[PDB]
Amino acid sequence: SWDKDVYPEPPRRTPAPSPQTSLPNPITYLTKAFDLLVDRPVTLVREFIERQHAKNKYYYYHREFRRVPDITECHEKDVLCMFEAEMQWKRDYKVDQEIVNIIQERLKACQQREGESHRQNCAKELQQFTQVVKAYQDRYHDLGAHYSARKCLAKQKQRMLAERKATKEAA
Amino acid sequence: DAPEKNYERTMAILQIESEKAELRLKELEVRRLMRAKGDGPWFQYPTIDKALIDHSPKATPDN
Repeated sequence: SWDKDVYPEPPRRTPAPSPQTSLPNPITYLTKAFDLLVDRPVTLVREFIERQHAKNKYYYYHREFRRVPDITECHEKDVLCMFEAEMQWKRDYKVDQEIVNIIQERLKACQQREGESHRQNCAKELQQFTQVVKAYQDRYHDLGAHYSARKCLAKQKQRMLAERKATKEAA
Repeated sequence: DAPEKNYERTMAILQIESEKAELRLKELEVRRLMRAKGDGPWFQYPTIDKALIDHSPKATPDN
């Protein structure tokens, strides 16, 4: 399974079967045949394999990188500090890429799930998508194939000079 | 290799190569200054050895 907060789903409301006709639908008989002939042997094989897993339990770990100093507090041409800052920046860029991927998965799952009323019922996922794509674009777009933390810092300083000039001229 | 090993090996490589680069830049600047001024151990082109001079009293006095 997964975490139901990073991948949220609304509660499922299925309607009760209310048959109006006297004809038996084939879907219930095929569902019973799928439960007997397919689902129970698959379940028994998986219970066997799960017992064999439980006989020898062992663990793996999610690697925790501590925060090293970033590129702003590295002296110029100091490769030992700015190497670590560059590696930290590359890891954070890869993680931001996967954050955008998570929010896109939420948007697409909402569009399939809400169906024909998807446009009204997926405004929150669309708004989160717009915010995270604006943040990703301000942070990483137009850096080029030879991106670094220096290119990203120069882009941020250009954007902050533009924002400071726009704040100054509007006051 | 572990990522720790490659990471710290990369740091050792970067330190060695940055030190070599700084020494090459200092070597260029040292060569420029010693060729310009002539006061270092390099670019010492020969002059006449003063130990070849005879300092004896000569045949005439005014010398």
